[PDB]
Amino acid sequence: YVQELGLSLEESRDRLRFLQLHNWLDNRSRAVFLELTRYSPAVGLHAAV
Amino acid sequence: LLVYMLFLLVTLLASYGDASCHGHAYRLQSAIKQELHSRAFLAITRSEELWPWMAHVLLPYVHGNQSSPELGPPRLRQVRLQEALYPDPPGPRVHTC
Amino acid sequence: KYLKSVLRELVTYLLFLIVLCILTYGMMSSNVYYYTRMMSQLFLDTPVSKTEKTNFKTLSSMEDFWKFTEGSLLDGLYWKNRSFIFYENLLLGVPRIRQLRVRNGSCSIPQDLRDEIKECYDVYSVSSEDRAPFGPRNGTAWIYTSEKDLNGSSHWGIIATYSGAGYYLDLSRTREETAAQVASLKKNVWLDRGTRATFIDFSVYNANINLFCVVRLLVEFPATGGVIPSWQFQPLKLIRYVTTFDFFLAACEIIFCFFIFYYVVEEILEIRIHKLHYFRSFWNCLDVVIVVLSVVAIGINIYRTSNVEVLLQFLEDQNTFPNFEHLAYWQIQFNNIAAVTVFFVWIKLFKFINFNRTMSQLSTTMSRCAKDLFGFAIMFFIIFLAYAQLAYLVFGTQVDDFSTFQECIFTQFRIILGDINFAEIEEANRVLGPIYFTTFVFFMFFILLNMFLAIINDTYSEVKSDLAQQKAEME
Amino acid sequence: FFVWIKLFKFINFNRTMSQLSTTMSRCAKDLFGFAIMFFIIFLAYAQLAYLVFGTQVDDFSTFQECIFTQFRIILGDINFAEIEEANRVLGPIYFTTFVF
Amino acid sequence: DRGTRATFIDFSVYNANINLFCVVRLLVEFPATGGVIPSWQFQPLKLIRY
Amino acid sequence: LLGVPRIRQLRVRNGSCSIPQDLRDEIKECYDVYSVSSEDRAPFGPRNGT
Amino acid sequence: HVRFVFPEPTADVNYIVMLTCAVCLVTYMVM
Ligand SMILES: *[C@@H]1O[C@H](CO)[C@@H](O)[C@H](O)[C@H]1NC(C)=O
Ligand SMILES: *[C@@H]1O[C@H](CO)[C@@H](O)[C@H](O)[C@H]1NC(C)=O
Ligand SMILES: *[C@@H]1O[C@H](CO)[C@@H](O)[C@H](O)[C@H]1NC(C)=O
Ligand SMILES: *[C@@H]1O[C@H](CO)[C@@H](O)[C@H](O)[C@H]1NC(C)=O
Ligand SMILES: *[C@@H]1O[C@H](CO)[C@@H](O)[C@H](O)[C@H]1NC(C)=O
Repeated sequence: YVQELGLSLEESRDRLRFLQLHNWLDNRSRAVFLELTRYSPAVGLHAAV
Repeated sequence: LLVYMLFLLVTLLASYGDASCHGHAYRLQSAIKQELHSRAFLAITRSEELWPWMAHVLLPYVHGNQSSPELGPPRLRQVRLQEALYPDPPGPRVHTC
Repeated sequence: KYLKSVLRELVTYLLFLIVLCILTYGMMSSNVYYYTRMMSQLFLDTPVSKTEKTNFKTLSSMEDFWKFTEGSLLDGLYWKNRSFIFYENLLLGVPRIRQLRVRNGSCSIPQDLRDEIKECYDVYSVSSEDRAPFGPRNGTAWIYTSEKDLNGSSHWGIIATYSGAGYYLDLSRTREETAAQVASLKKNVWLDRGTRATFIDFSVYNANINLFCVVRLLVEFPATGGVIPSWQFQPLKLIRYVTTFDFFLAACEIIFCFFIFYYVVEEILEIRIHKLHYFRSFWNCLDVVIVVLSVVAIGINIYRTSNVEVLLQFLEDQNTFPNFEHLAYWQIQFNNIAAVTVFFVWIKLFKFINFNRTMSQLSTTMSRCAKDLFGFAIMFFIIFLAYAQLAYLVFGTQVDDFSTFQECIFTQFRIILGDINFAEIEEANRVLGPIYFTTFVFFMFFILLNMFLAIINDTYSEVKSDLAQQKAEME
Repeated sequence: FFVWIKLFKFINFNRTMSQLSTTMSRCAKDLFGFAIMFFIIFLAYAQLAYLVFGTQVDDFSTFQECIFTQFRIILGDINFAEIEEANRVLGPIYFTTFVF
Repeated sequence: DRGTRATFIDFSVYNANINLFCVVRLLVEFPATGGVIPSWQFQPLKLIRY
Repeated sequence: LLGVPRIRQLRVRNGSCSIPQDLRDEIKECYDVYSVSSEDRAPFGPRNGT
Repeated sequence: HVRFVFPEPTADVNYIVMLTCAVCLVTYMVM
């Protein structure tokens, strides 16, 4: 189950509080899997964080 | 001798063909790890406490003015079913949980 | 007569040895170590503020460099006129801070996602460094100054080799104005995303022992983000002839020059006379190295001490910035050359210890197994480099012990001593780390490292045996 | 200590006890002869380290400290994190050639 | 002042339970290049015998 | 605690070394490293007692 | 005359060029 969690941080706080308050991460809770990606044009390398 | 020397040249070009981008990768990954404070996260135990970490260091990193290109928005996942029935506390398993 | 000559070339070598030992005794004292240590502890170990715990050695971001500059740095430069750093060390002149930065739009972001990435700044290079006035173009901190007009030179830091130009600023003689200048620099942003290096330079005297000390601090901002700090403290000495001991040292230097001239004359006579394949033994190719290195050291010493115009120019007007970096660089080079020369001169002593049979057999054994050890070392080091390259390509991205080829070689030497323990190669790769460590230990402790001992033991036994056989039969 | 060492005068009177004593007695001259060369090379390396690392490493601050550090390197007790950063060239060379 | 080069502190204790003196000396050295180097020496002497 | 503790000091005299002529108008006083030949003996301060 | 110039534009050292000329010499020596 995916969550966007992006789009203009002043909006991301709303998503964070909605995930906190409306009973999302509890009572089964086997994974969360934070994941993003980096790109550095100076040397030309990506990164799979 | 000639066959082996051609094979060796092909192997060398296959392995060290772009070795100039091998010193940048180490510095890049180290910088990424130190920006994300990769010492508090590895000490996170379950106390409903990943949220302050997410709101303190992640979001400013993602949406900062002088931030990364980030190649798109991040994401969270979830796999699960039938919560554990409070596994036995005393004498916990080392890693075979 | 083979006795009037061996004793003749032994007393000259001995006198050379006393002269060299005397010459190298006075260039290393016990004041220098504590002199360096006190300054190092003052500037590198002090935390940036009374509430933080990070110091210059553990900087992590561009916002900690600004804390250090207006912080632990100004606390350790201006001590309550003038500024005696430990009530003894005079801060002579004015500290200077310089910045090297690259111009915007130097790289090439790709066409598709150009909508998001607005600019890029390339890694440092002389072809891609900025030379335009940025920000409030007001003084010398916002105007490019060429290397020639700044009397600078290259540095060869960690990431790259930086030039001697950039945007510089001279601080003040008292803390009250230096703090204001630093705050003014910080307000009108001076360290933007385009900066690549930052240098801080100054010097001290400490008149109690006639010994200067130049200090340089470097912070490098790589294009991939992060901060790399480095430091250098060098105890120069530029006013030598003050004490009778210094006159004695000068006489010793002159006499050393005389021995070197005599040795080069002797070498040319021995090369001209009675053979032209002189370069076939080992004790003949060691004299040439010694005379060449001594000539290089003499040339460096003459060239370095003949241009002290910077000291005189500073002593004329003492509100400038004392430029003592070239002298420090040449002192380091001279120290390296002198150390190597002394080591080889001491090695040369084996040429004379053959005074009885028990030493002759040992020399014969050592010179008879060199052919086999050289043959086996080729195989051993081919396997060594084969392991090192594999470790570099696999673990070299995320360990920091295999981050470079040199680091791989040194780590593999340290494994032999039983000094490296597997704690990082596991977390790097929980499957290939154990395999690499186990296989390396097995094939370079149980098999390949004991084949040196077999060769050496067998050679010693055979040499002793046939020498005794020849002695018994002939005599 | 010397009085305790003097027990070998009397304990070496049976077979398999006089073989070891004879082995020590018939190779003492060779051991001294080779110790001379070993210590010449040891002192040469110690003086090189004193000249190069003599003001920065705190283990080579004095000549005696250099000798004791070089004895401890054999046991496998080094830092090498300060030796390398004290001198990037001629620092690794010393360590590698000494070990070899 | 700046001219000081060393400073000593000395004393002694007895501990009559086990008859054994103890002499204590503390040294502080001020090198010519600024700084402080401390040193100590505790020696359990024994004088009254028999 | 037997008796009373004693605190002692050693100091070198001002002008025990030679400042180079170049900056002699810059630095006023110098104190050498410790040596018996360069040890102060004159009274200093409020020369009351020992 | 504009044709032949000394570029020295970038310090990015290229390993393809030196690794090809470093094998054709070892091959020659051994052969
Ligand atoms: C950098 O240059 C690009 C053009 O390549 C420009 O769009 C951008 O605004 C510049 N950034 C500055 C001046 O901060
Ligand atoms: C520029 O310099 C002037 C005087 O030299 C000073 O008054 C001013 O504050 C400086 N900074 C500016 C104009 O941003
Ligand atoms: C460089 O040349 C001399 C130093 O000997 C000095 O007169 C001049 O001012 C120096 N330049 C700068 C910018 O300090
Ligand atoms: C030390 O002696 C010099 C003269 O040699 C004198 O000028 C200076 O004032 C003296 N300093 C003190 C603290 O007495
Ligand atoms: C010196 O004079 C007497 C002893 O001679 C003493 O009581 C007094 O306090 C001293 N003066 C000072 C310390 O200024």
